[PDB]
Amino acid sequence: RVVYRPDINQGNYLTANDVSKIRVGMTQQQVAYALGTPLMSDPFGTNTWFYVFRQQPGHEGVTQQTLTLTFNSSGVLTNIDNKPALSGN
Amino acid sequence: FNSEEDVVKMSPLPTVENQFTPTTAWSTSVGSGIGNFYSNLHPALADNVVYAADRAGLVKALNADDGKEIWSVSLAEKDGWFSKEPALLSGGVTVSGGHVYIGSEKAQVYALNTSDGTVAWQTKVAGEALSRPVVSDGLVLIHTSNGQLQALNEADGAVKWTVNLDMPSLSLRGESAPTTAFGAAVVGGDNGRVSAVLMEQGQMIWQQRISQATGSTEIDRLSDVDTTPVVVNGVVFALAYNGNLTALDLRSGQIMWKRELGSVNDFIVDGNRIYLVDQNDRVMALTIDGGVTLWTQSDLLHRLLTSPVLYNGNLVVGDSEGYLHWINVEDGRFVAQQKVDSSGFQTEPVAADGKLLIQAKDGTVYSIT
Amino acid sequence: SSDSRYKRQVSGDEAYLEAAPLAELHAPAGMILPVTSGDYAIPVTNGSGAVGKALDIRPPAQPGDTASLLVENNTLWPQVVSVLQAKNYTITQRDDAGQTLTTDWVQWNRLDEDEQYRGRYQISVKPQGYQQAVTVKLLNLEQAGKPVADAASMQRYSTEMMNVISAGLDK
Amino acid sequence: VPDNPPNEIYATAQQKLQDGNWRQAITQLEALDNRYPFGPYSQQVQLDLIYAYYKNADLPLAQAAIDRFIRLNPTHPNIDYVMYMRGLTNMALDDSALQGFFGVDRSDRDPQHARAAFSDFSKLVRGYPNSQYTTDATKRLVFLKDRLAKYEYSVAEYYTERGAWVAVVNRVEGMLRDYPDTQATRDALPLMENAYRQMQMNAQAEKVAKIIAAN
Amino acid sequence: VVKDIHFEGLQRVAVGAALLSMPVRTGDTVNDEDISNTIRALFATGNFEDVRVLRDGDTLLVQVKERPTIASITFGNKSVKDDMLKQNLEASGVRVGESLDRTTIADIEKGLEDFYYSVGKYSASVKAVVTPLPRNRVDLKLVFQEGVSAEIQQINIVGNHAFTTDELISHFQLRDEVPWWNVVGDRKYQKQKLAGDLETLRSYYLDRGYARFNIDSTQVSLTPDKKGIYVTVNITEGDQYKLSGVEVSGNLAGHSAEIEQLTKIEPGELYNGTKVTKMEDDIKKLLGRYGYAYPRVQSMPEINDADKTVKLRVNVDAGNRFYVRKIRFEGNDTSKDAVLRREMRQMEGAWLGSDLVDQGKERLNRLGFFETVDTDTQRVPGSPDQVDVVYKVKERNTGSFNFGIGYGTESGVSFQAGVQQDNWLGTGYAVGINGTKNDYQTYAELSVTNPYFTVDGVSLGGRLFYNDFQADDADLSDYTNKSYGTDVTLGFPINEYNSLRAGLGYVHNSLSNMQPQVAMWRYLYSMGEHPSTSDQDNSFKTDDFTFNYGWTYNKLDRGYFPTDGSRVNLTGKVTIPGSDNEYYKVTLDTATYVPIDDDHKWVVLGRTRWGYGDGLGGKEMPFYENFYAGGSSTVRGFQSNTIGPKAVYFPHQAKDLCKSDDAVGGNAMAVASLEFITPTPFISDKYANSVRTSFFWDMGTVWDTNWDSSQYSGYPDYSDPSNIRMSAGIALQWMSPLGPLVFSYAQPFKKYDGDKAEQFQFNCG
Repeated sequence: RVVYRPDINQGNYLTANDVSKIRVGMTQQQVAYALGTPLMSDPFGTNTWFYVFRQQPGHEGVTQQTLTLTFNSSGVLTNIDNKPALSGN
Repeated sequence: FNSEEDVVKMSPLPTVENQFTPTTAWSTSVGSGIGNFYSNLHPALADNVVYAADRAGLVKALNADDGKEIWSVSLAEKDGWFSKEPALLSGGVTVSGGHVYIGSEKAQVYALNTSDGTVAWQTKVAGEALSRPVVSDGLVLIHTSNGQLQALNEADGAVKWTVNLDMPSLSLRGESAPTTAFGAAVVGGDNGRVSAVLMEQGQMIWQQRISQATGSTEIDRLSDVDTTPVVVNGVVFALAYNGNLTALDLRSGQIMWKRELGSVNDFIVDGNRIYLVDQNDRVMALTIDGGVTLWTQSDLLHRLLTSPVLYNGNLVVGDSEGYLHWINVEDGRFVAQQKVDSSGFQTEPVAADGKLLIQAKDGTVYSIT
Repeated sequence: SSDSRYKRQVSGDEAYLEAAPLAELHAPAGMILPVTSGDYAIPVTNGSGAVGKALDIRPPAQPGDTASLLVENNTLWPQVVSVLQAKNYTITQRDDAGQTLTTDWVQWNRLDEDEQYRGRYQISVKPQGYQQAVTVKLLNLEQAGKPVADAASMQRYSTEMMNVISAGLDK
Repeated sequence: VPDNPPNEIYATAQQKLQDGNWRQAITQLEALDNRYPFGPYSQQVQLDLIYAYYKNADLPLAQAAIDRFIRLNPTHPNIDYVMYMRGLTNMALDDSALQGFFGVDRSDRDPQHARAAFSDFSKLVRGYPNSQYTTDATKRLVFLKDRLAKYEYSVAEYYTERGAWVAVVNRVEGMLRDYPDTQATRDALPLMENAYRQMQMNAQAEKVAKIIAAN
Repeated sequence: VVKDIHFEGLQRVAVGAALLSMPVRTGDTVNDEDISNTIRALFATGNFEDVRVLRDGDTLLVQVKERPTIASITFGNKSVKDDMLKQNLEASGVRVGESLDRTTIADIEKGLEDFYYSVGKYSASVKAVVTPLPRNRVDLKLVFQEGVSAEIQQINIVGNHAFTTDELISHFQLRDEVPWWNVVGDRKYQKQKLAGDLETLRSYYLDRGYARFNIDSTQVSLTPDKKGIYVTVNITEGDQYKLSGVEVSGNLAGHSAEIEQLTKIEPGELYNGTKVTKMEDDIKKLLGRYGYAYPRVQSMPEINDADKTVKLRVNVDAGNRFYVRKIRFEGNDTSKDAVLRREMRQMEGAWLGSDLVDQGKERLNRLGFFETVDTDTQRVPGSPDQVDVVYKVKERNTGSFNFGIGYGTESGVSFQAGVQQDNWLGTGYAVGINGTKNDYQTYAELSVTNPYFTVDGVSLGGRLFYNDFQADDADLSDYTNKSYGTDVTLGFPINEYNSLRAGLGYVHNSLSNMQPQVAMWRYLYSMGEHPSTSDQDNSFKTDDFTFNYGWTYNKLDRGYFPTDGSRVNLTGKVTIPGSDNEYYKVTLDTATYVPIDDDHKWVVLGRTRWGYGDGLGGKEMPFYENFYAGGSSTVRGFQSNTIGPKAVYFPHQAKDLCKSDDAVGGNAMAVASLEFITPTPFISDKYANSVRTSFFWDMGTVWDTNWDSSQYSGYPDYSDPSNIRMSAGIALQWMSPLGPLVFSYAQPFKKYDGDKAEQFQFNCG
């Protein structure tokens, strides 16, 4: 029913402005400095990062914006993926 | 949790004899006094009038015939600021000019008035004046607990100048008063390094050192040493702040001989003997030329006393029980003994022109016959 | 009324002695795995010493074959021989000539008689120096008749003839 | 405790130990060490000391004496024994709660002891290939590895029950980075799969699915 | 030319080392200088004290003296502890089993004497005596004479006028004298506290706007008697000083609002130091809470004597936010991992909220399964913005076990058992099992509860029992009985602290052969069954389902020996329609706390307990549920269960009534209490945490509501409540390694008729 639950959130915090800073052609170094460290990286396959801002305040939906930018062998960046919402509830 | 006494003891009272007949002419009080605190409140004397002092407040003015008052004014501020302002007087009560320029602990040197006891002026000084003031050409001087030989204009207290010295972390209340010698004063030091200065500008000309290493290696510099030295004919006898006797000149201030034995407590110069006591009640006699043990009486050993004084062919020393002990210059057994106070004796029995006096703990005076 | 064991056996259970084998991942094509951090790795080894309660743990002895201990001297052979007779033990052949000899079964006695063996010894004693040879290469050691001469066995009963001759000198 | 020169009393300690009674020999032995810090074989007494400590549950002091002997004179023809003994100390220290007799699984408690034990045995093995204590060391190694894997898997299970679906992925990645052979990993994989499923990250789920299908 | 270089019985070191020592071996001609250098070498061994060398051509005969050995450390001292003595010896390069001469006697003497100097007893005379042992060692006889230390004489403070000395040294710790009229203990000197006391003076002096003051100098003399000391300090006042605004700046991560609001400064008032420092620390705290756990904070004052006013200048910066990567625990011996991870409020893999981990720790503490709980937020190597919090914990054995067997006087066969574990096996949940078998009584008991049937916090736990109390003492106040029943619950939280719980219970009951009292019989007449008052062959039974409920609220500081926070409880229970005993009773409890010393060693404790009952229309509450107190935590002093109305009987088959002392027990209780937590200054503080003592002042009463006396004229109208029983005394609590322990002593003073005093009680519960 409706009893109680402490709020649940998962790391890699985000704003809605700095995500206008990062750009193509930048470095792993520049990006890592800009947005902090990617808490959830691609353990295998190609190197690729996953910045996910997911949050559950408990019994009131679940908010999550995620952005998992691509990369390149040389350690440079190629593409990004702006997922602001979670389709599917 | 309060039953933990343990210490070494002392010889109680060897062989009282009666080769003299000691009596107490008169004993006025000035009230406490000194209690048990350590100080130098020896009462001085002139013009057949003594001038005692106390711990906190009053002074007096007692005639030196039976101990009758001339004026007994307090000194602490009338309207008690915190509580009647215990002035904590701890300076040697000297006098000169018109004037018992008493020392203090509140960093004050009250220049009083022999006439009636009205402050000619107060004055603040760096640190406390644990020493005894000494007049020298209208220039008093004060050794402090901050090593500052701040001289002062006599009539006003106009601070002529100061000179800084050093001091270790832990010391004793060694507070050498200077001694005049052709403007060239001289003092000891809690450091252990006698200096030599000039008044008119406050400038030192020379430095020395006496004893071995101390500080976590505490040397026998602890001493009832009359940190105030003496000088004769251009040579000094600065019985060391330690006590390791040394003889030195004025200009160079160089070692003439080193009787490096113990820790001095006083000295007296007459002819050739140097009577004194060394750190353990050990009354000795030494010659001018060098460290020369004329003899050694050690009766009262470990039973602490006060610094001695000559008196018409009879050295005398105080005690911790109100006893007097009279001794011939020839070693050195007692020539008599009295028991004149109960509280005890702490300070130096000063004497002059026949009149021998001393302050008790509190019931100060005892005009000895 | 409980003895003869609990003393040369490791304490505890023996469940660990049967853990599952470490099969290896399993690794589909077109992909890598994050095995890239081998530091808890296990190096292979043939062995093969016994395990479990069968494994001896009895603390090692010394005065493993003769981690030698000597102390230079005058001569020793003319008296170390009778240093034997300090115990009056057997001989297979006395040899004053080579200044050494070899003996027959010698039976020590611990608190474990089955473990206590009658044993044969090659007494190695000469002054080779500047050197005083107190060592013996085990000759014949059997499990009270069952001939076994592996390391701990060969190490231990060596140490007996080791010291009981120093103790044979300290007279 | 009476007093003598060291020889006879040390032999007495020998007797009262070989019997089996510990604490008496313990006393005599630490004595012979103390009253003669550099006696006949003043380290022999140390080895016997640690052996008795172990056989008498004196775990912490055993540990301490082990360290002291090691750092006192590391190179020593028998030190491998001491390595192995330290390993036993850690291991037996781990599951010490005999309550497990009731039938519970210890595999979820503090693992730190297992970690020290594993480090020790590893150092022993790679430092001495053909010593007397290699095999049993290896067996214990394997078992400890499995234990650690199981522990981390427990944690991951708890989280995936909670919901924290980035903690799950991180923990599983860590295991898969460190214990990539035990049963625990081949068992936990579906957890990572489901996690990736949750956060609408699919291609990742397909990767882990190909993995899990390759077994 | 030499033939040998003998060595007379080294016996402590190998003679080969002596061969190495002598440079006079074959290879060089030996002469007087070589004799002397061999002398030097044998003196350079550190273990010998007398060498002579003799050479006759090739031959070389020598001698040697034997400083070894030493095994003795004697005392000696009276006050200080010889552990530090051994430490000095180690520093002195001396210990058991060495080669020592008789020279260092003065060295060790001076060492320990200056040690006592550091202690404060500047009069030290010990003695070192070396008696030998047969070629084995020599002894070190160390008897001590530590003369009395020195109490101070005065603490002067030159150069102050805004105050005096006394109130300054009031706020001191190194006192000078203690007055009996207010002696609060004892006194002694110590050099150490000088620094902290001086700085306390400094702070206090600052907090009144005397910003630019300073401690010019300080000295300490010593009586030329080593029995008294002195101390003086030199200072410079400086004027008052006035605040003028605040100048926060730097990188705020957009928080000025909260920031500016934290630096709310009254316009134009005097300076302070401590308030400024605290405000800075508070900025640090908040900014950490939002995530920047490692902020760059900096506060530099800016004064101006042109008006003696200060404008605070604070510049800060944040750093980086989110750091948590992996949370670990250490200390769980048998307790599971999850069991203590459930109580957490910082999800691994999220931004660090300092308050989150902190309240997690507090919750973990109030769980009360451990000695202590210790956090840590160490950084991670190489990463600039990550950490790994770890909680350090230490278990605490709580659950008991006992067992008692015997076949006593006539027919006892006691299978007295009992166990309750309270977090069984660290598995997470608590159980409890009792059971006994007297020759006539039979009783069982069993319960269990899993306080996580879900993960959100929904607990659950059942219980059932059995009682076969044959209950025939001889024939009076025996009241034979048999009862059994069960009950299940369901607990779930509602916020961070509060909670609720409900659940059904079912119980049967049966009883006969009881005495013709009036209470029993009034209740029976309420049930209607008009039993024969005369005799006592009475018989009756019942059965009834029941519904339960009870609120809670806990905020306690610790688990077992609290020091702060309260804990209210509540329990409600009411019959369900269809049963045969219609009524309801509710209770309550508040274990409030409060500390007074910030050390939290001095705590005021109050508590209470209440109740009620009824008969839910028509009927009246059944007596086998009434309330009554006494003997223990109910109320001390008195005997167990003696307060409250006393059962009166009817007319021993031959108002014709009689009074006695049977705590029949009423249906309305009210008991308060109050204590005073105090330390135990006479035991090792380490082992002292497990014991607890306090004074108290008990009170309280119970009574009967539906009691009547309109026709029961001359009897204590128990219906009146105002009949208070009181007591007061001393008790203590030991968390003994066997388990929880409590002993008590008091003396009930206001006690009405028949109150059975006991004055001395304990409990194994």
